[PDB]
Amino acid sequence: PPVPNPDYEPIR
Amino acid sequence: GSMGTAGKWVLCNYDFQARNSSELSVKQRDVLEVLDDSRKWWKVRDPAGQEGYVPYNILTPYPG
Repeated sequence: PPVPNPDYEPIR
Repeated sequence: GSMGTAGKWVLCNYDFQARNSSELSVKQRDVLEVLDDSRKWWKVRDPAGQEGYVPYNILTPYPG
């Protein structure tokens, strides 16, 4: 099950 | 031109595609330079010169 919980401080 | 260490080498177990500017497009059996490893998504760089985030699930600690 790849693509875990969303990461903080994005590049957008 | 390698001035000093900061991360390590990690192999891709699986393939992925960059669906946004925050992320990258990588394939299984490739190795990438990590830069940050403190969360669910690691900051790495492709051998072509591109930086962004990839899921730690597809990354594995490569012995070099």
